[PDB]
Amino acid sequence: APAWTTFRVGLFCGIFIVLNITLVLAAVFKLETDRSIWPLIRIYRGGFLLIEFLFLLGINTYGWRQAGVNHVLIFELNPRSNLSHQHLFEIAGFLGILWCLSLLACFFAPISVIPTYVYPLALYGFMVFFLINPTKTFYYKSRFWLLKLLFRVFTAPFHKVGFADFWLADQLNSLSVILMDLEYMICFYSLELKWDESKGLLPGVRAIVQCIPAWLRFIQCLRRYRDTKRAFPHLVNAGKYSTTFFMVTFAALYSTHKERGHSDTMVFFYLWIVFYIISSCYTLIWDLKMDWGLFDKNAGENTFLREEIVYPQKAYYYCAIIEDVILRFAWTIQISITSTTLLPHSGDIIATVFAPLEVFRRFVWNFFRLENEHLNNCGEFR
Amino acid sequence: APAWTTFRVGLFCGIFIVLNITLVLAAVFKLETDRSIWPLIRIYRGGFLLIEFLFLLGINTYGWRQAGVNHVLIFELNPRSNLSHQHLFEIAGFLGILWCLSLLACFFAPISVIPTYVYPLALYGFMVFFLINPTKTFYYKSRFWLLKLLFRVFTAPFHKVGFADFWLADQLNSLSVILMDLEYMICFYSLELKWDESKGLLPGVRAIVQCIPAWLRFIQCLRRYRDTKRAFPHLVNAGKYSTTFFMVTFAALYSTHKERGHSDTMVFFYLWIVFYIISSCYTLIWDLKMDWGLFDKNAGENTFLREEIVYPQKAYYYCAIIEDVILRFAWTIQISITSTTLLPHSGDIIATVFAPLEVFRRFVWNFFRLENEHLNNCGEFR
Ligand SMILES: CCCCCCCCCCCCCCCCCC(=O)OC[C@H](COP(=O)([O-])OCC[N+](C)(C)C)OC(=O)CCCCCCCCCCCCCCCCC
Ligand SMILES: CCCCCCCCCCCCCCCCCC(=O)OC[C@H](COP(=O)([O-])OCC[N+](C)(C)C)OC(=O)CCCCCCCCCCCCCCCCC
Ligand SMILES: CCCCCCCCCCCCCCCCCC(=O)OC[C@H](COP(=O)([O-])OCC[N+](C)(C)C)OC(=O)CCCCCCCCCCCCCCCCC
Ligand SMILES: CCCCCCCCCCCCCCCCCC(=O)OC[C@H](COP(=O)([O-])OCC[N+](C)(C)C)OC(=O)CCCCCCCCCCCCCCCCC
Repeated sequence: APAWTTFRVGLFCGIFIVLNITLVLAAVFKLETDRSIWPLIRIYRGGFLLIEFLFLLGINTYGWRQAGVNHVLIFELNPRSNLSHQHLFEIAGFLGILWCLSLLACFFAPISVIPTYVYPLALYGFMVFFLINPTKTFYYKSRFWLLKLLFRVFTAPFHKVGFADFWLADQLNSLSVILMDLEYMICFYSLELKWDESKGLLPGVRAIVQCIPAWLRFIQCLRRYRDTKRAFPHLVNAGKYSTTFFMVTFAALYSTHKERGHSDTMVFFYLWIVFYIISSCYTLIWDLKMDWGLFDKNAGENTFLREEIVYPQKAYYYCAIIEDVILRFAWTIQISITSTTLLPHSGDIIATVFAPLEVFRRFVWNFFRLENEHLNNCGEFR
Repeated sequence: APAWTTFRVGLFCGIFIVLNITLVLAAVFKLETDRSIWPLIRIYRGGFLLIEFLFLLGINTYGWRQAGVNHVLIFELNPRSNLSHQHLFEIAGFLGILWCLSLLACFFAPISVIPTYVYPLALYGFMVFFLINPTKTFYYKSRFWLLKLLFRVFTAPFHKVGFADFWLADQLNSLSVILMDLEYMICFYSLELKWDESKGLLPGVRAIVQCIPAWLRFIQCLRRYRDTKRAFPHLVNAGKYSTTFFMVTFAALYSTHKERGHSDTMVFFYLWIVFYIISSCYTLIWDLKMDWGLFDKNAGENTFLREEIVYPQKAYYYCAIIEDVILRFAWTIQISITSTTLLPHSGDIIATVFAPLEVFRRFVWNFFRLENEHLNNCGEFR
């Protein structure tokens, strides 16, 4: 940990703190709130979730290093080349600085003659320009590794599945708001935002892309079964993600039929609720029994846990075992609403509230998934 | 050195940067015409000068440590404690955050219950408390050492003059603007206007208190003469400092006669010129021959600097040689402008601009004074 790295982490943290306080003060005072600020939130939500995700990844790396979780071999990373938690903190802080500057610029855009709607385009553009940059300048090894992993995950079950592929696929599974906001921005720029007015706020296509983080993980499990000849450990989760498929399909059908007004809509409404049950159990039980490795009968002196515990405090587990549940249902509803458009009111706000909560659920999922992989070696990755 | 100290350094630096830009923006887009403004600048100039002095002194300590200068032994400093440059940067950042918060509070007109003028009282108050806290915490050893040095300096004739005493008493010579603003604040809160009002409102002696940083240095080198009976290195230095008394006295007499109209006028002005010349040379040559030990003949391959060089780049020396020359006169300018009326138009602009320039010039002088002390035992401090 170089001293300049810690200085940069602290610098970006302080700048981000003061800029966020300035942002909330400007929103309270300088924001008119009479020009549909919701598209602004729906555009910046992807960046906010990404920055939160990177910061929580830094926390996860610190937790693994302190708790003895040898994630270096698990991720198949080079032992002499790793991105320590301070680097993730620095990247998150820098991206947060850019995000806050963009938001502040958008709030009082008359600061410059450039239109109010050109700030996010730069930010995400800069974001993309930070991800793809051939010059070996800013974490070139890390960005190139991430690009290889992104290509391997996103394409198809054409590559042998290692730990990094599955893990990033799951991270994208818990971060679908990024893809949904990408589609929303594309629709905004294609149908609205005439480009003539300086106001960037203004006075079934989503359903299929909603399943992309799940389609990339269902075919991955199918490929794993094909290459491993083990029906249970892969086909059960294949069905688990098929439950997400069915949930999204029935949400879309229910929304369309409610718009059509047919009585059969009510039937489909029931057809939604039941799936909202099974998914919220299928994604829950499979997560608590064989994903984390808890509720084991051979719990020994412990309760609801396993006999090999490496975290300093046992209560940390139990909160999660509750917290995950409290958030798991909170995830399953979200996946529906953004793909349903059922609620003209109180839908977008609740999705925006729940999205960082689901990112937090995925953050706490890593803490125990990597612990289980370190000890149990679950998943057959060696 | 500790990672958390570096993190705090970065955090405080970032908060100070963001709050400083916020202050600049507020000053541009606030402060309606009827605000006096200049009294606030006069009040907060002392605080800004102290913060800048601490920051530049951290820079100086880093420079000495990297250049091989054993400032630990020169300052008669114990090997224990001995705070590094990061600690000075942290103190400067924290004090700057407090200063920026106070200044922004006075700018932004907070809740109309607690009047604004209490904010400068608190800020400086805290700094006073930050020095006079009896509890063994918050750099207690360093603060106690500074308190003892302040007591020894302000009672200079009755104490043996060590290196630390002279060094601090000479820093006060460049920092006298803080004392000037403190006396101005005393007069303003005690006599000018009334404290029962709100906002900034509508838009001898002093010479004596101004000469105090030069009086405490003129009294030394007389004590050193009494102890050593060496007329050259001390009595000549004493005359160098007495040039300040002569120049300020002539400035005060000139201004008083111009205001009263005793027809002497230019009779003093000519005097006020020549001493303003003589002092501006008497000090200047000293800095280049007695302090830094430059222009040393028979140096060798070095062009008119010295035999032994400890700093990596010689050009810096030459830069300083110019800089001092163009800011040693400037120091004599402001030190006369603040002392009395002189030019009535603006005037405070020149003082407010030159005071940080004087602090910077003293910051430059520190490098080469301590280099000379390290190389050749100057002042017989041993
Ligand atoms: C005072 C208020 C309460 C505390 C602040 C709470 C902030 C929110 C939670 C932050 C968690 C901080 C824990 C980090 C992990 C442990 C670090 C540690 O051990 O410190 C020692 C480490 C040093 O590394 P070390 O642990 O190896 O210690 C050195 C060990 N030896 C001596 C063996 C070498 O210190 C740091 O690196 C400083 C921590 C910096 C991170 C602080 C927060 C950064 C914020 C990022 C920007 C915001 C982006 C947006 C965020 C969105 C989501 C919220
Ligand atoms: C089109 C959508 C594509 C996917 C969605 C966007 C990306 C989502 C996933 C981001 C992954 C972040 C890190 C995951 C892996 C962490 C593993 C780890 O600990 O290693 C640290 C990793 C890699 O470190 P490493 O140590 O593994 O690398 C060393 C490599 N070896 C050992 C081989 C030498 O660090 C990073 O990946 C950080 C750099 C990337 C930071 C993010 C840059 C921007 C990315 C694109 C943003 C998209 C903008 C648009 C979205 C919003 C629109 C509304
Ligand atoms: C790049 C342009 C910046 C312009 C902004 C204005 C600042 C001007 C340049 C500042 C230079 C400061 C660094 C020199 C000293 C440290 C050198 C070094 O190597 O240390 C690195 C140290 C860490 O290294 P270290 O000193 O532990 O030694 C090296 C250790 N290893 C080997 C592990 C690397 O980090 C710092 O201290 C970073 C500098 C922090 C302070 C930077 C200034 C910001 C503003 C200060 C707060 C406000 C003050 C108020 C006054 C305002 C001005 C009038
Ligand atoms: C009347 C007001 C006059 C003007 C204000 C006076 C300010 C004095 C500033 C001098 C500080 C620097 C001293 C030497 C530092 C360099 C030497 C070194 O390397 O050692 C580090 C030194 C000593 O550190 P140390 O770790 O070596 O500790 C000594 C070690 N033993 C005891 C073992 C020998 O550091 C300091 O002295 C720093 C102390 C903190 C800085 C002061 C902060 C508060 C100042 C408030 C002033 C009051 C307000 C003024 C009014 C404003 C207008 C109204």
